[PDB]
Amino acid sequence: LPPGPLPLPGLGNLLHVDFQNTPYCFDQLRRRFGDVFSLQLAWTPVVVLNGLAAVREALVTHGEDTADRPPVPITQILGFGPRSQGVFLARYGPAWREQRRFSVSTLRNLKSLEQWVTEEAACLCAAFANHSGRPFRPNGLLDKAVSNVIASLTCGRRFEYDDPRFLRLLDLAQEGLKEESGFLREVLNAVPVLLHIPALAGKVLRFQKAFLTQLDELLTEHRMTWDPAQPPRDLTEAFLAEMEKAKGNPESSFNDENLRIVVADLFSAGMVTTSTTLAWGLLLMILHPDVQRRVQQEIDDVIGQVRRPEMGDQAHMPYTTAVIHEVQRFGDIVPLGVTHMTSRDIEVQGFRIPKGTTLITNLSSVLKDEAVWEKPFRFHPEHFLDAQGHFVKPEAFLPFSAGRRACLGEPLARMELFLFFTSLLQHFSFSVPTGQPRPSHHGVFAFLVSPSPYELCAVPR
Ligand code: HEM
Ligand SMILES: CSc1ccc2c(c1)N(CC[C@H]1CCCCN1C)c1ccccc1S2
Ligand code: NA
Repeated sequence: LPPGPLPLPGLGNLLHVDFQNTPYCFDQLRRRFGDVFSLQLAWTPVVVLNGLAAVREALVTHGEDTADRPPVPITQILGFGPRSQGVFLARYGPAWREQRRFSVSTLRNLKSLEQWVTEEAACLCAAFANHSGRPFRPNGLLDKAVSNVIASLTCGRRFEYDDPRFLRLLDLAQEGLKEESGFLREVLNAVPVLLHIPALAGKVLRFQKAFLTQLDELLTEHRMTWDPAQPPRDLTEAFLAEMEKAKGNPESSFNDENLRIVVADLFSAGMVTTSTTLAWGLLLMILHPDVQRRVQQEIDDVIGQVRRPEMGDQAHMPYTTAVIHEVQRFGDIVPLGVTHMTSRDIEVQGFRIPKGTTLITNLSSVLKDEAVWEKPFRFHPEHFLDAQGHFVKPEAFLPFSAGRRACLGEPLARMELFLFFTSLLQHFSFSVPTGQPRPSHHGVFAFLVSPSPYELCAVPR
């Protein structure tokens, strides 16, 4: 029932959409066909969901029937199997629930973690300071800091900012991540041209393949040293202990094939999502020093200029919390979220969506819904503050989406964000370089929006 552009025969309408700037075209279609609209990519049926109401209805109200994930043809090059699907793209079932339940459970046992982020935050602060006067791109440093946190939890160790193996991981990660979006990936899935045609099959997802084999290196290295008599200190070990405990049946999702994919899912996700947000954070603090100052004093009032920040401070810091949430909302890191699929027929905003329809939850249309925020497209921290200035998180705040598939990294993310953000502003003040012009608000698109290239200088307080 949703209204869609007519699909030209053969390729469908995958021409009509620009996959190197997707969020734009989905907005340009939302203005003719309205809030809910549907497009055909070749055989595949799709129904883009825009605005809070339409999203919440599918993911929460009809959540039990939209938790599944649509199949990806091009995954074959990675070598995915029903046996090993990881978490991120695994189909709604026991294999997914096992790894999902294992993931969040294992992170919790691994206060202790709280201290570890601040430790890493130091090494970051230092790296920052070591360029006191000169302008520099903080994107790369943040990437390293955040990556060491998720590395600890999963690989048991942290890496030096100079380590070649480490920097190669980071690079492949960001490049692999771009691969997720584009023209070639979408059209490959649709038609069997990918198969038995090495020329394209090789080029697409290439970096991710290079990324995984650099992970397998780290894993086999890590596996070789795993001593069973020692309780797990990292997820890899914890997983290995499960592979031992569950050697009984080959049906279990705990296997060598899954280990690399699961660890990849968590390791990669922690690496870029938080780090990009922190890049947006610093940016919005140099283009809005007025907001930067207010936070900076609040820090001094509660935390102080001398002791490292602790999660227990967030409670007593309404502005810093509202800014961060605003940074995420405005940042709009993951515009179209992650593709969903209907397990059965459902109804959204009147229209009726048939089973097997790929769903695209446009979180941007929610994070910036006109009927919710007072100043949607402007950086307005007061979107999370009431009359007496107490923090309040609105429903429409869904940077982590919602439903059974909602981000299982939110707790970690929340922890990482607040601790890194405050630790930075506490010991530093960030301004645009004197000579340099105003850096753009707008963000480049590579599946996830990132702050357009910019520089800043960091000076102690
Ligand atoms: C600012 C930080 C982050 C943002 C904005 C974010 C956002 C998202 C979004 C939009 C989804 C899709 C939800 C859906 O399918 O409806 C998702 C899923 C997921 N995220 Fe994140 N995430 C962040 C951090 C993390 C971290 C730190 C981890 C792991 C350490 C992580 C791991 C995952 C996993 C495994 C899934 C898939 C879960 C499933 O499919 O059941 N994320 N996240
Ligand atoms: C919120 S959607 C999101 C957010 C951050 C990342 C990614 C997706 N992925 C996908 C995970 C991928 C990892 C390999 C095994 C199969 N799985 C699905 C990614 C892909 C490639 C490089 C970096 C990353 S980090
Ligand atoms: Na993929």
